[PDB]
Amino acid sequence: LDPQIVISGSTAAFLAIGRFVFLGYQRREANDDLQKNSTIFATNDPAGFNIIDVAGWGALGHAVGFAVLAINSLQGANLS
Amino acid sequence: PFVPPSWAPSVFVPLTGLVLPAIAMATLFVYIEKEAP
Amino acid sequence: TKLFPKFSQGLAQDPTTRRIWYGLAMAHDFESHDGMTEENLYQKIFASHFGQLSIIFLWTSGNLFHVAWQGNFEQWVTDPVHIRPIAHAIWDPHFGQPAVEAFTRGGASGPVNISTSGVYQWWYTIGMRTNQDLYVGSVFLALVSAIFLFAGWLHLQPNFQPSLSWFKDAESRLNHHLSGLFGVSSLAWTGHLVHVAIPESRGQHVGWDNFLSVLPHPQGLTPFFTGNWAAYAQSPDTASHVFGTAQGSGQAILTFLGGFHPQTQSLWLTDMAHHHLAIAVIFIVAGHMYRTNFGIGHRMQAILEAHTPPSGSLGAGHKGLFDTVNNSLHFQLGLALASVGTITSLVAQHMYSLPPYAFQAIDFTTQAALYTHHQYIAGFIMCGAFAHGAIFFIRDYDPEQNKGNVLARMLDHKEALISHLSWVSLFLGFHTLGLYVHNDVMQAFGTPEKQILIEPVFAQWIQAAHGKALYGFDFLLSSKTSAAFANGQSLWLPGWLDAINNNQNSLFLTIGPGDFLVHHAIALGLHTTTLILVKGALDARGSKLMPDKKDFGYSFPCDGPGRGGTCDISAYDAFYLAVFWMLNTIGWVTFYWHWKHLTLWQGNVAQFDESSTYLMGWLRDYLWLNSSQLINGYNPFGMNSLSVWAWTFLFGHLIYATGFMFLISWRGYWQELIETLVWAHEKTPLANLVYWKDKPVALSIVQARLVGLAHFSVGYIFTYAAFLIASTSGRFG
Amino acid sequence: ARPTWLPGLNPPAHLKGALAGDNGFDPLGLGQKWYAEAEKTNGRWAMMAVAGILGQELLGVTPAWWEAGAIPAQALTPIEFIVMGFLEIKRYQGFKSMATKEVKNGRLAMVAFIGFCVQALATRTQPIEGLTAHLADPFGKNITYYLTHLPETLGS
Amino acid sequence: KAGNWLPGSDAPAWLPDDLPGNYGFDPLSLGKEPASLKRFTESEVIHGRWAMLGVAGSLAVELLGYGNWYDAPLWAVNGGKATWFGIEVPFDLNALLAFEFVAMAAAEGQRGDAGGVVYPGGAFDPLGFAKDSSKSGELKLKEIKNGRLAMVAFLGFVAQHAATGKGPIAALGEHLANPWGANFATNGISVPFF
Amino acid sequence: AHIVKIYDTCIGCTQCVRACPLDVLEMVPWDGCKASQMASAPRTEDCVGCKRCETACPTDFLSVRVYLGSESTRSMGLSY
Ligand code: CLA
Ligand code: CLA
Ligand code: CLA
Ligand code: CLA
Ligand SMILES: CC1=C(/C=C/C(C)=C/C=C/C(C)=C/C=C/C=C(C)/C=C/C=C(C)/C=C/C2=C(C)CCCC2(C)C)C(C)(C)CCC1
Ligand SMILES: CCCCCCCCCCCCO[C@H]1O[C@H](CO)[C@@H](O[C@H]2O[C@H](CO)[C@@H](O)[C@H](O)[C@H]2O)[C@H](O)[C@H]1O
Ligand code: SF4
Repeated sequence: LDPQIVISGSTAAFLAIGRFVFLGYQRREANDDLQKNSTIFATNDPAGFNIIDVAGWGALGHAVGFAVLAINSLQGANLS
Repeated sequence: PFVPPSWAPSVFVPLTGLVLPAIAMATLFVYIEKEAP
Repeated sequence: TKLFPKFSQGLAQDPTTRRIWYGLAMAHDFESHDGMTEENLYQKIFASHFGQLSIIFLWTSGNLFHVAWQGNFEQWVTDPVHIRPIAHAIWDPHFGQPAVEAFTRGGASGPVNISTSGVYQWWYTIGMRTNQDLYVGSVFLALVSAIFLFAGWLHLQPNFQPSLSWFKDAESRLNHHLSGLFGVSSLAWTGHLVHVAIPESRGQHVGWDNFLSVLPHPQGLTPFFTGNWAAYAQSPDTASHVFGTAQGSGQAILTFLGGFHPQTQSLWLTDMAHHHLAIAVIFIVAGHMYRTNFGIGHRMQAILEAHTPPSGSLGAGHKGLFDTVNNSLHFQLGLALASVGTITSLVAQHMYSLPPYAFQAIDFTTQAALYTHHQYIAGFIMCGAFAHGAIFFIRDYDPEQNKGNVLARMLDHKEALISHLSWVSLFLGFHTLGLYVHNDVMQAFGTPEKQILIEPVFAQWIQAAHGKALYGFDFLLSSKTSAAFANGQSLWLPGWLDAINNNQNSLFLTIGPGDFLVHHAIALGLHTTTLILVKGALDARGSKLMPDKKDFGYSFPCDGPGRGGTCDISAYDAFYLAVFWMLNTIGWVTFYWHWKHLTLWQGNVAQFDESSTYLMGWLRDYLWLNSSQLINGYNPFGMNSLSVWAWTFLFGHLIYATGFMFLISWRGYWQELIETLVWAHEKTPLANLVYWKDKPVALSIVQARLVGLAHFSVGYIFTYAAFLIASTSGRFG
Repeated sequence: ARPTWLPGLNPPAHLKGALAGDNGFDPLGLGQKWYAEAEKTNGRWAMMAVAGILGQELLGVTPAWWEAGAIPAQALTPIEFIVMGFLEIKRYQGFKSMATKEVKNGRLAMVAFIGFCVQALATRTQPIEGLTAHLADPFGKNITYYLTHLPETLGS
Repeated sequence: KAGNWLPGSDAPAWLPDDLPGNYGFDPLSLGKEPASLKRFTESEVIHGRWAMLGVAGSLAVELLGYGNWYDAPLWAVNGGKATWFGIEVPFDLNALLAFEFVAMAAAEGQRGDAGGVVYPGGAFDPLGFAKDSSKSGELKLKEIKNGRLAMVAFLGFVAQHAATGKGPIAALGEHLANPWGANFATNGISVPFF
Repeated sequence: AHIVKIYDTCIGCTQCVRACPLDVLEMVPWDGCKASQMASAPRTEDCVGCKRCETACPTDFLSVRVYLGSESTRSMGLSY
């Protein structure tokens, strides 16, 4: 498997579902100076999808993407 | 350079077994019997 | 008034020898100190934790320094099988010439002690090869010790004292500890194995001077970034590899061989590297679960409030438990001790059966010492967990704030819990003792065929499920036609099945009726110890006998001879009783482990299989038979290197017996006796010129229990340690 | 409304924009004065170090900057320890448009120096040497190539 | 009320009379809590609808002659190629997982937000059989009864295959050939002491 | 010094006062019980903590309670 299509595809899929499908569900579930949300990560995205969400759904995509590459690499392996 | 001299045990064993305990007991004894103002 | 102790004005005004004793005993009970505030309490604990850390690293520095300075590590690595590790040198002016000669062993110039801690096998497995390696590690850990000691001082200073809210940020601490303290540390240890330990086991030196120019794998990170992760599993070390040399060595760095290295009879270094890499990923991910300053993750309070069964079977469920746990340091410490206490036992059970360190299995004394060492520590830690659970109920528990939740409902059926624990303990005691006694009588009358020998089929069935073909059950990993056997047949089953079907190691030892009886003895010990500790916790706040017990605190002498008599009614006394049972239980566990390995190591498992079904067999064949070399360490005809253990053996018996004095004879007798001595001193010329500053008194009721238990416990431990080491090393040394 | 490190992002309250080079960048909330001085001193050293590495290579000084360490060194350290102590202590005691340009150039140097270190380990090439390789073959020579050809880099 | 599962008994009070498929069967009183019953009502229909498709798919494959339901995915493990009505499907296992996870998450995510709606109608009822909502009671009873039967049938497929290893149609032919000598009582598995 | 408390369940039977070996307790007028007297603990600096008073109390649960406290020469019962 080519790493670019697999990792890009999985990342694209997980960003889409996080923005169009489960964004509403996550927001409903989601809803001394080192413990306060001092910086509000404001975004111009119409649906409220901000950088923190991008890191989260993007991280899942990368993790799932490498799992596909790792599992496939085993097939045809020697001494393993 | 880390190796201590061959005579170190002859000094440190008496030092930590007789001398330092004697000082510690004497120091502690005076402290625990000291009267507060 | 006396200054000491500064933290208790009530003690400082005590005019008797009580004050010094209680000044020491109450020193670390911060909550009871004069003027203590919640915020100051947390800051004091934080500084103390830095003190513990520096002590631990200094202790590790000392062990590294003395082995490098006085050990034979460099000689040991050339022939670990036939050389005894040296712990440190002896310098004792009380020795006679014969003792100097006797303890001169292992190739050292002068008298030395033989190490039983297994640090040699551990340091050798991780890549240490020369005394210079040990020296540098020693200096590094001393520096780390100093830094932690300084950090403890620093965070006590006015501008570096964390606020109370900082200490109560559960979500943030869990995130960092799971991903950083657990995950990154595990990831970093993987790097050491890949970059240093694995190359060293293949005859290549990798150190700080060249580790940036040596490739851990012939393909450097190319497989990692392209997803071809199987490139790292190719060409593992062969079955003929000689540890520490390049002969028969491979190139893989991440494998799943799943057995033992044939020469060292320990876990593969490439399996231990892949283990920590996978654990690191799991923990790093787990550390992104809880909410912090970034608007994602879980709030722990929200999770707890949600988990309430709809039927009302748990009442209010977990409502209010976030504040209960978060506001109680004793609830937290109870949880920490219970978790670490169980983990310590897991370490003991897994390290003997799946030895991770090279040449650990063949060092019989080290194997025995390590299992016994960690199981006793686990036993003490478990008692503490329940002790602080009982302290929680008194000091911290608030019935109003836990109304109807699971915690308050445990108190609602405490009689049901205690009475069922009582039934289980009675059943196990009656029938386990009964069966042993029946077998002793059958043995005594010369009819061993009439004894009751119940096969442990349930446990043998589990062993068969894991691939042990001895019992013929033949299913799961024991059945060659099962899906479980087939699916893993290319990953780890070949190595695992080879190891589990070899009866010369400790991986799922064969078991029989003798193993059946002793396992029910262990269950008797666990249940009875839990009964005493649980009863102590659940009755800590009150009973029908003492309804207002919570008004008297965790530890107090008694409530007097009234109402029938109330000796040992406090929750503290329940813990005191429980320690005796913990020692008895661990004693049964370790006796079992030791005797079963002694007969395996001697090639005669039949002796255990035939003698362990009755108690005279344990007395005659385990204790009496294996004491012979120990008690001859010195005698009228001379002495040998076991004289120290012979002396310590009796030393242990003496301390043990001295403890019986404090446990059996109680205070009033001694207080009257001391008064006659007070009279005598004042009436004696030339001696009444000297006088005391603290009026002598007998030890207090509570203090006698603790001191007596301490003597009992120390003598218990020392006696067995001497017997364990001397009987094993003398046999195999 | 000053420019912000993220489009349409409200600057944090604890950063009022008074300090030089204040882009309202503090997601972790560490800034909730000493750090401002700390940024300059770390930045100032980075600028001197970055200039030295680039300058030394251009003049042909050898060996590589990371190999420069290899008067005896054992005798230099006591001198440097004593010499630098007085300057730092006196500097600390005094503390106890140009500004914006100083910080921005200082920040660039700090990021630049880390590039030198990571590039050396990953590429074994000095900053000018690495730059020339990229210009000659941009697509061919980049992080993707070097990360996937470490054996060749260390095969010399 | 649909009927009585145990003639002569009394319906539990927590099962309303107008609930489709209400035979008064709740011996463990799982639906005693009204909030729990609401979730169970939705879940039963969903399980029945999937089971009805699953049983039809399992039977259709074996009747048409493309193996049994159990052997359908073996191509993805033996290096084979996917087929459908004998038509080769170019996709491989990894591609199929991607399509299914994305598609089902989108469709199931949409249904979840609806808030436990079990009879959407509208776009899901193009022919408008239940559009009236007056006669829908009879149809809802038919759906739940056929759905319950399908759920029981599918468990019969899994259980029967685990015992004899044959496909449901093959097992039926085996029973018909020798009804008294080929049944659950003669597997040697279901009843150990026979 | 130990802490001795009398609770409003006292019936004024006087048995705790009669049993005290240190003369810590005494009876005072009261109106809350039929006997019109309640136990009192005026001299607690002399209490040794023997709890003979608690042994003598008939009420259930106790009406006189001793909480052992800081130790002095008097409370320890020393004659030296
Ligand atoms: C001052 C910034 C800077 C510049 C102009 C360059 C320029 C170059 N780098 Mg270098 N590099 C830098 C910083 C920089 N680097 C840093 C900080 C690191 C460590 C992460 C590296 C690590 C690195 C490697 C490993 C390699 C290069 C390489 C290269 C060359 C090809 C470009 C490439 O493939 O980059 C790809 C990789 C990068 C890291 C480029 C990053 C560029 C962006 C603009 C950096 C933005 C940083 C950001 C503001 C930090 C935010 C922090 C956050 C906490 C807020 C080229 C000469 C390649 C080469 O051929 O070297 C000889 C090569 O192999 N660089
Ligand atoms: C780690 C602690 C430690 C150490 C280092 C020693 C050391 C010694 N013990 Mg032991 N001892 C210890 C603990 C220790 N003991 C404990 C805890 C106990 C109680 C259980 C005992 C009980 C004990 C007994 C009963 C005896 C010893 C004796 C000895 C000596 C044996 C060698 C010999 O033949 O000396 C022969 C004596 C000499 C060569 C004289 C050495 C110098 C003397 C002791 C001091 C001189 C001081 C000087 C005049 C003025 C101060 C000088 C100073 C400032 C430098 C030696 C000095 C024997 C002995 O001789 O004791 C005096 C002896 O009989 N010990
Ligand atoms: C993380 C571990 C941990 C921590 C932080 C604490 C902390 C605390 N415990 Mg807990 N505890 C723990 C583990 C822990 N415990 C364990 C493992 C047990 C089971 C053994 C207990 C059992 C326990 C009890 C039963 C009690 C506490 C109490 C306390 C409090 C006061 C401690 C004190 O003043 O001790 C002072 C300590 C001493 C004076 C020293 C005691 C020494 C013992 C007896 C061993 C002596 C060995 C001997 C010297 C060896 C000689 C060898 C020879 C060869 C020379 C404090 C909050 C007390 C309390 O009031 O809590 C509210 C209390 O009653 N703990
Ligand atoms: C070898 C010594 C010993 C023995 C046998 C026991 C036995 C018992 N202890 Mg005890 N205990 C001991 C030492 C011992 N303890 C010590 C040293 C301490 C520390 C102070 C404690 C502290 C302690 C606590 C705190 C608790 C126990 C409990 C128990 C019971 C555990 C359950 C059990 O075994 O039921 C089966 C019973 C037995 C095995 C007892 C022996 C029964 C014999 C064989 C009957 C023989 C009858 C026969 C006809 C002969 C009669 C002759 C006669 C008429 C002349 C049991 C009665 C727990 C308990 O009560 O649980 C309900 C409990 O809470 N023990
Ligand atoms: C009193 C109290 C307390 C205390 C407590 C304690 C001390 C406890 C302990 C406890 C314990 C100590 C417990 C334990 C448990 C355990 C468990 C529960 C386990 C489980 C396991 C499992 C489940 C497993 C499984 C498996 C197997 C077996 C094999 C294969 C694999 C697997 C994984 C599957 C506290 C503090 C809370 C407070 C309150 C009060
Ligand atoms: C082989 C078969 C495999 C089957 C795998 C099934 C995986 C299921 C994962 C579900 C993850 C959560 O996803 C699901 O969460 C909620 C239901 O719980 C739904 O969301 C809804 O749930 C709440 C509780 O019922 C409702 O009150 C709200 O309308 C809404 O929040 C989401 O729209 C849905 O996406
Ligand atoms: S405890 Fe003893 S001395 Fe004190 S009041 Fe009661 S009876 Fe009197």
